[PDB]
Amino acid sequence: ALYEYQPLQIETYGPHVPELEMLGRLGYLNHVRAASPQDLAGGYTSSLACHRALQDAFSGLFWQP
Amino acid sequence: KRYEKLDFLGEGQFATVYKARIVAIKKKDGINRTALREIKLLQELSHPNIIGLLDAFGHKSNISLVFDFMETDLEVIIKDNSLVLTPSHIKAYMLMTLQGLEYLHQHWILHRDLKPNNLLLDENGVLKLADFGLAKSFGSPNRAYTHQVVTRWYRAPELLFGARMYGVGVDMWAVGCILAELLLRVPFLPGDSDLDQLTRIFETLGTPTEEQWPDMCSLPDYVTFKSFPGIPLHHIFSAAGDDLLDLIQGLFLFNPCARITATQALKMKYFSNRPGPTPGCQLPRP
Amino acid sequence: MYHNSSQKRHWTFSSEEQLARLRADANRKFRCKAVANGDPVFLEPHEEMTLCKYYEKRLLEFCSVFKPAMPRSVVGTACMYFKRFYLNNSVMEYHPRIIMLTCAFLACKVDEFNVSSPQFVGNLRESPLGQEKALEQILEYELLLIQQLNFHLIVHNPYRPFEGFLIDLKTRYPILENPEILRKTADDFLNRIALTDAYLLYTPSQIALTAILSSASRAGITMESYLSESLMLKENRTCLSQLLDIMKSMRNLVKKYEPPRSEEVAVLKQKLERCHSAE
Ligand SMILES: CC(C)c1cnn2c(NCc3ccccc3)cc(N[C@H]3CNC[C@H]3OCc3ccccc3)nc12
Repeated sequence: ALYEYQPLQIETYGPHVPELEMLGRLGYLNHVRAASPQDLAGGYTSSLACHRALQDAFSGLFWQP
Repeated sequence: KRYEKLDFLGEGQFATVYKARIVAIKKKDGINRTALREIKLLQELSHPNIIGLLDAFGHKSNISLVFDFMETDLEVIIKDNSLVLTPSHIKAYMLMTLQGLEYLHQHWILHRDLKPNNLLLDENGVLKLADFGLAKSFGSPNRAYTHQVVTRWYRAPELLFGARMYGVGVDMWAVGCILAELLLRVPFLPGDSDLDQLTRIFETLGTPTEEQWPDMCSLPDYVTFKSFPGIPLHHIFSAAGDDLLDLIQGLFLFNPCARITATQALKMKYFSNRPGPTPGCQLPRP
Repeated sequence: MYHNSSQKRHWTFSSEEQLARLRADANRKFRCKAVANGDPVFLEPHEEMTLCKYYEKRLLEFCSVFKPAMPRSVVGTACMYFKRFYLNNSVMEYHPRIIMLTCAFLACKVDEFNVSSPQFVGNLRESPLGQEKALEQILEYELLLIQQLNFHLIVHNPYRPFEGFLIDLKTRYPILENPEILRKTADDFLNRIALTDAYLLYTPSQIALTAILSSASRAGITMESYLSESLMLKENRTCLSQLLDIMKSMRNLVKKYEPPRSEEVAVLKQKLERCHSAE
C-alpha cells in the first residue's frame, strides 16, 4: 500500500563513488572545469561532469569476465 | 520472418506501428538516426518502467524495432471523460513515471520527449517511458545539444531561452506539466508558439527574478517579459493537497538546478502519505 | 553504464583462447561455405589477424585526418566495432576496407557526431565516382554490421574512466603531486592497449587504471598505496590481487603485441584480393 523510497540497488563492481552533492566539499570540483553562467542558467554544473567521470572510472573495476 | 502481422496501430512522418504475434513492431543517409538512437539506448537499459526493445530486424537501409505491446497511454487516460482520476491513480502514474525517470537519469540519459502519449500502459497497469527517439546522454561537457527538444507544451523555460547545456530539469519540468495535465485533465500551458509558451508560463507561475533564477539573463535567447505576479498554486489546483502542492512547486521551480530531481521527488512526503499508489491491476482501463 | 552494459554482458571475453576459437570458427565456416559453393588462396586465421590489425591501423589513420574533427569516443567506438565484427566474420567474406568505413559511419551515427554522407565520403582520398561507390558499399553493409554487432551499439571507452581516475588522483592522492605528468605516457599506453585484444578482455576502467599505473611506473612512482588505501583494496586482499593480476596480464598483452610486417601485409593483401575476386 503505502510507498517508501529505496535507493536503486545496482552493482557497479568497483569502488564507491562519493555522492554528487558531496563532491564540492571533498575537493573534487577543484579539478574540473567550472560551469559557465550560461551552463548554470541551463541547469548544468561541473558536479555533473565530475560525478559522471568518477562513476565511469569506478564502474566494473573489480569485475572479472 | 518470425512475426505474423496482426493489426495496424498507427503511422506518421517517421514510422508505422503494427500489433504482431504479442509485440508491437515500429518500422544516401543510411539507417534512420532516430531508430539507431532508440536501439542503442534501449539495449543498455532494463527497468520495469522503461519500454523494452525485445528485437530488431529489417532489410537494406530499412529497419524495424520490436517492443512489448502496450495497451494504452497517459494521453488516452487524460482525454477520457469516463475515467475518474482519483488521487491514488495520479500517485501511481506519477510514481511509475518517476521511478523510470530515476533509473534513466542514473544512467545519464535524458528522455527529452516526455508527454502523456509517451507514457504507455500495459494490461497489468505498468507504466513505461517510450519514444526514445529524442533521448540523449548528458553529463559530458564537450557535447552541445539543441534547445528545440521536448514538445512545446512541456518544454522547460530554460529550453525556451535557448539553453545549449541542461540536465534532468527538462524531464522534471515535463513531468510537472504531465502532473498538471493529470490534475486538470487539460494541457497545462498550451502555447501556440515559443514566445506564447513563455508568456503562458510567466502568466501562470510569475516572471522569474534574479533570486529565483540567478543566471537567466545569460541564456542566448533570454527575453524580458512583463512583471507578472503569477497565479497561486493552490488556486490553480484547488483539489491538490499540501504535499502534492509542494511536489508541484518543486517540479515547476524556474531555477533548473533547484528543480527537484526524480530521486528527490520520490523521497517527497507526497508519495509516502496516505492513500498509497493504486496497484496496477486496479488502475482505470479506458 | 558499463556495469550493466551489453559490452560487459556479451563482448567481454574470458581469455585470448576464446577469441582465437571464435576467429577460427569464422574462418572454418567461410572455408566450408566456399568449398560448398563451387586451395592455397584460403586465408589462415593468423593471416586474417594480420590483415585485421593492418586495417585497424588504416581505420585509425582515416579517423585521425577526418574533417570535421572526429571525437575520440567515435574513433574508439569504430575500432571496437571492427574488432567485434571480425571476431565472428572472415575478411575473406567481407572486405575489411568497406567494413572499417562502415564502422566509422555507424560510430558517427551512434555517438551523435552529426556528419552528412557527402562530407563523410569526402574524406576519402579517391575520385567522386570512387566516393559514390564507397558510400553505396557502406550503405549496403551498414545493416550487416549492425546485425553482426548483435544490435549492441553503445561502446564504453576508457577515456572517460581515465578522466575520472585523474580527478580522483588529483583529489585524494596528494603523494602524486601533479597527476597531469601521467597523461601523455598513460594515453600512449592506452593507444598501445587499444592495438591489442584487451578491449575485448578487460573493462574500460581496468584499461584506464592499467595505463595510468604503467605511466607512473615509467615515471618511477609507486602508487600501490592508491589501490590499497584510496581504493580501500587493503581491506580486501583477494580483490587487490585480482586487480594486480589483471593489470599484469594487460601489460603482458601489450609487450607481446606484434605489429604487422609490410611485406607480409602486401602478400596477404594479394591473397585477400584473390579471395574476393573468386566465388
Ligand atoms: C513502443 C511503441 C512502438 C508501442 C508499443 N505499443 N504501442 C501501441 N499499442 C496500442 C495503443 C493503442 C492506444 C493507445 C496506446 C497504445 C501503439 C503505438 N502507437 C499508436 C498509439 N497512438 C497513436 C499511434 O502512435 C503514433 C505513432 C505511430 C507509428 C509510428 C510512430 C508513432 N505504439 C506502441
